[PDB]
Amino acid sequence: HHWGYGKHNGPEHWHKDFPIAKGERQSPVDIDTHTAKYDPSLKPLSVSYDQATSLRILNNGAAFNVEFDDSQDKAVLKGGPLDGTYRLIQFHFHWGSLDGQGSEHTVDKKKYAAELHLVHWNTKYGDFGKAVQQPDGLAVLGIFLKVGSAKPGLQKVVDVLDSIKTKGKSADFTNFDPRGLLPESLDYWTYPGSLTTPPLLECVTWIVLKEPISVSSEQVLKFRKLNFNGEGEPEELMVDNWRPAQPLKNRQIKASFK
Ligand SMILES: [Hg+2]
Ligand SMILES: [Zn+2]
Repeated sequence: HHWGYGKHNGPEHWHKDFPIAKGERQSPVDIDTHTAKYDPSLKPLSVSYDQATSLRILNNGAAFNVEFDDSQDKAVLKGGPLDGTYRLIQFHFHWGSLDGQGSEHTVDKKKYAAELHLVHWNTKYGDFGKAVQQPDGLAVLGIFLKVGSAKPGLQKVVDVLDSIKTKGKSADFTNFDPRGLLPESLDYWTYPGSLTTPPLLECVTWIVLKEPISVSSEQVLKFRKLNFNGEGEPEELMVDNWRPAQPLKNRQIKASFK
């Protein structure tokens, strides 16, 4: 009886196995744009993904992850509210059963159809495992998805989902360029938070982009065909794999723009 997104093992139940769920810096949160503080000292984000090397795509029962080779500084994030270099290890999405919900973070209570999370770890800690033991060990770049025009750069991902329909399945996924998933502007909001799935560790510096990317109804529909279940068990569609907004507590959201 492990964690999930169902009525008996959903987000409201996570605190029993992961007490940190009721912690001081949990994510996601609602971004109140009028209370966010413009910080002139925040430097522009530096995204260097030209040398990225994707390796595999897999269904882990909660979402699907596209993993990258992080043995060298091939795809890194620098600048912004960050000190040092952060290496990209994987990206995944959270989505809903309908176009009106799916994102984890909200903007003035508005929910988007999905949210993309590019996960990076601080290279000064040597590896991901060590990074998750530090308060500044991870940096997650969050991008909202709205339904409208199709995103060409996302198609290669949607076309392989059929091969990893059930939990545990994985497939080679090389030469995928994540630059095709980025919006025009890099304006962002940032705040200290946590991973949005167990273990819910509080080691994340969140960088949420203000500009969402558009994807087509057909593309998001393919996400909804995945299964939470594995093997040959009762089919349970992988939808609404998002966590509700958490208390901001003693935290301030900063904006790179005004
Ligand atoms: Hg941590
Ligand atoms: Zn996530």
